[PDB]
Amino acid sequence: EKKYIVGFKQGFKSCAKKEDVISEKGGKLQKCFKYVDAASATLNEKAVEELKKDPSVAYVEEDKLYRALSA
Amino acid sequence: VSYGVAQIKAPALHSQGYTGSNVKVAVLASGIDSSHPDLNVAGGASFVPSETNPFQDNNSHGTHVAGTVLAVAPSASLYAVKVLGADGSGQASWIINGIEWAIANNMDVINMSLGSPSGSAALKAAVDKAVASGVVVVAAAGNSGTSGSSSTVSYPAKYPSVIAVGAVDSSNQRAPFSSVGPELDVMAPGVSICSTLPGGKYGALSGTAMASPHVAGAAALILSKHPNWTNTQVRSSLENTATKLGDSFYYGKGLINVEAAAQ
Ligand SMILES: [Zn+2]
Ligand SMILES: [Zn+2]
Ligand SMILES: [Zn+2]
Ligand SMILES: [Zn+2]
Repeated sequence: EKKYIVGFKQGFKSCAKKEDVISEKGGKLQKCFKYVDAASATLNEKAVEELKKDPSVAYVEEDKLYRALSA
Repeated sequence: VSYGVAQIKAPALHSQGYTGSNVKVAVLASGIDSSHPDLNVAGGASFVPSETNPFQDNNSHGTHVAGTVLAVAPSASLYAVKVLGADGSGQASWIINGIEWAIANNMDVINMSLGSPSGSAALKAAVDKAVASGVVVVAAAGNSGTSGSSSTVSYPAKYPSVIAVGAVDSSNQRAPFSSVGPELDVMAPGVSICSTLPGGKYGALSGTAMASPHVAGAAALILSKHPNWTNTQVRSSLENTATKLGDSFYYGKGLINVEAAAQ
């Protein structure tokens, strides 16, 4: 609902580089991934819009829930 | 042990002397409970912010799942990768953190007995990356039954890089809950599977979450016999030697047969 994953284009490999793009747009970094070219973040609607439009950013998607497949 | 172990033909491997020794299987679930006098959890890590102990399982499903991997592959080493909390749910990011852990820590097999009707580009990146790293990645296909002609396979089982495991009963009949679609790869026993529970208990659980670790366990058996086969070769052997049961939409390649997959 306001938890997101922010995917990056090439050349944003360090956490510091990912974190700076997210913060510059008003977002709050949660965790940078190590292999996957992305980071989790909490973002308001303005930050989501601005990140989507940023040339560094490949996507912004909801950090959605997955569930155990057991009764 | 469960009925499902004989059903998949795991005892043929045990007889030859292959029980999964030196094979590391990461169980991406709700933890694995230290409650048991035997699961030989060799390690783990938690990515649920408010539940930092991977050896505490407050849901019960992670513990059951681990037990099943072990009933198929008795000498395998399990790792508790806690990415779901007490309520059985986790954010995509916590699961990705679990998968990245497994990659970094040279896990041979990832089991994911979890799902969502909707995908995430980052989660597809993680599973794809794990597979490119040589990891066998296995997942429960979903418990969403039938919806017309439509696929009801859940994510991440729906991704091509992932082995999607549906559920049959002891008669080799598909369970009514077992998700369906072109993305379904194989079947394994997933109804009333008896396995380890928290508080030192044992009991039956049902779901594709129970089917998945039979395949993860099978992959460990194959790798212990054939340490030189790649993940691709392990996956292909499981698919290509499966017992055909009926329509691919309902059963994929059919029931895994570990004896036939390993030579
Ligand atoms: Zn045996
Ligand atoms: Zn026990
Ligand atoms: Zn698949
Ligand atoms: Zn061999």
